Amino acid sequence: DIVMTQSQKFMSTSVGDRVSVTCKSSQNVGTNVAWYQQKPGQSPKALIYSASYRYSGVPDHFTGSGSGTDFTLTISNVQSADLAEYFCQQYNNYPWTFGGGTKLEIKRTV
Amino acid sequence: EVQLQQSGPELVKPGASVKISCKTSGYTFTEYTIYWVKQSLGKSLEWIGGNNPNNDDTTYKQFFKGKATLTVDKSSSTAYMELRSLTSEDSAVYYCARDGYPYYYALDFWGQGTSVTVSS
Amino acid sequence: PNITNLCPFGEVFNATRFASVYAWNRKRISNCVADYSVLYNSASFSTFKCYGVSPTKLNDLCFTNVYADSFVIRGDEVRQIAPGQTGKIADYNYKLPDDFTGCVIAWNSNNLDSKGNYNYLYRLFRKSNLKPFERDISTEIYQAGSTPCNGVEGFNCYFPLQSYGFQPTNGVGYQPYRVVVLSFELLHAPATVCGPKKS
Repeated sequence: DIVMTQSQKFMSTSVGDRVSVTCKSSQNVGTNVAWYQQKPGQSPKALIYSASYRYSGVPDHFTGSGSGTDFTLTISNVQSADLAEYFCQQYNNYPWTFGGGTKLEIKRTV
Repeated sequence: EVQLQQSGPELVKPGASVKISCKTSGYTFTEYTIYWVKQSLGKSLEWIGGNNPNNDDTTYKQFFKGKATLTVDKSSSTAYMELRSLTSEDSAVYYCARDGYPYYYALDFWGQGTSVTVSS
Repeated sequence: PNITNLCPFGEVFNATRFASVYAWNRKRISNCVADYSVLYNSASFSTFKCYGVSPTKLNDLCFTNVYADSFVIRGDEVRQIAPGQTGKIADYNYKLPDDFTGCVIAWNSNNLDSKGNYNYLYRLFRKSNLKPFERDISTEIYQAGSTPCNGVEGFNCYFPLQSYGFQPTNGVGYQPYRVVVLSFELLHAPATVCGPKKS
């Protein structure tokens, strides 16, 4: 029916390692998604469009995925302004419903 | 040249009716629809609904009954939400967004949001 | 000579049934001799806006392969039919190029559609403006939303064709108007239709 879990709720990357988040959807309804960044306190900022495109207003160094019923997104690296929430989109039927979101945590060591 | 100025935080009472205004200025209002969503303090995002400025159409989600009402006006070039039955958990932030049909689908532009808190 | 070969040019103006505005009717007239002066002489022609040449010079000059475009519009839309102007009908139903040396006639037909008439369709939604002299005939569910449109009509899924409220108890702006536009090319190589000559 309508369910979005992307196989995870939050992920942690310490230093240097590339970050990638999937957007696994329900059964075949279509191929149209988006990814938004949510900084802690202000309005969401769009990250990726249709999982493989570019933004004029963003310094885009991103890697996407193909098509079908599964989606994936890869971001450049873990910079100093990456700690935020990750939201995926699904716009096929009028009752729009998103997932639980993904949280990126910078795993500081001892 | 797209901007959106909303209202400030509000304190509501259970079993009452309150109003929220989304103001749009600096660009034409007729073509693109306006979408309403909510955030309940960092939880999952819910699509409250959407409305069409021209056809005056209104669309909701599967479970929205209780405050299912929209309106828009072109003289003030804004939109009004009416909230009813603020029972126990509607304390959250409302976000008003606009999409683009020629380019930049899926809610390109957002707003600052209005935080409504329920209390006795 | 007698040259009495009057052509159906004088018949299309008295046709009981016309076509829709978006599927505007086109007629090609040639190889005939007819008098153009008898049109504006009658007092039954409400609107006559004729840009290509003065009305009294139609008979003086000779043309070729004359084309007539006929349709029906609303009462308060006659100003939309002009070369290089705005208008919903002028954008999605019928548009005149700026370099148009043509002639336009329009007259009321209120008594011919009294009860009223609910068989008229017109385009309202289109991706862009129409091309000059474009016979754009097609049907599709117009979409105006980010989400794709498929299946049954709904939000951001509309029918681009609508009827006319031509009630028999309406004034100016709701009375049907028959509109005809005459165009022609001047002496491409041969000459077939010219003005009448008296002896």
